[PDB]
Amino acid sequence: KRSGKPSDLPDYKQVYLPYDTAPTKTELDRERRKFMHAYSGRMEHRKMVEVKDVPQNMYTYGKEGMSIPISIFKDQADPVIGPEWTYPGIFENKIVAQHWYMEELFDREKSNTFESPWQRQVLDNQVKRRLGKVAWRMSMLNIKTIDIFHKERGA
RNA sequence: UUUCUAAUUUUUAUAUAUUGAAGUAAUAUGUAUUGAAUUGAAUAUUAAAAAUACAAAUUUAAUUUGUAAUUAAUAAAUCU
Repeated sequence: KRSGKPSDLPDYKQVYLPYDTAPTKTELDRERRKFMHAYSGRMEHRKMVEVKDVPQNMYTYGKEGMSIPISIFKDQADPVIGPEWTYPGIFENKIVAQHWYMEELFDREKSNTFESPWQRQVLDNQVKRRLGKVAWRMSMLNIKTIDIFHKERGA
């Protein structure tokens, strides 16, 4: 949809650097050279793919002291980013937040070997959805008969 | 088929229902993203992201409303 999209896109205004030792040019494109790829899909169906619009320097990118242009209010500029351990659960989310195939999660539960104590919570919220996709799948059939893939598909 | 008689095979065989479950509630990533004149779970394709359960629909040019909310309903017990 067109509405609900930003028209003016402010640019990353670096507030203060996160380091005293300049990351010399030589290594910049030596580590960014590693980021132009990012995995996708988490199982045997692991798919290392490409990322368009790669930023140029990631020592400075987001780790600290850069601004993000979600400028909303009148007196609130592009907020600065505090260091990592200043945000709650970040290196804990790194374990939890990701595309989780249930194939990859139920072997972790039936072996009770969770990398994280919240993957027990990203599991329920994932099954509690798929049950809802059924309790809605059926509270509709109490109206009519809805038949999957019975209408034409494609062009 | 010698004749009188006796006899164990008979134009008599079992057939699918109880229940138009229709009240019980404002919302909140979210009108996701893309493709789209437009699309908000219900154009088209795309489908394993989430969290504080309800994306294979009806509906509308779009939405909101509004229908709907995974349940008691044991023919089996042969009938001779």
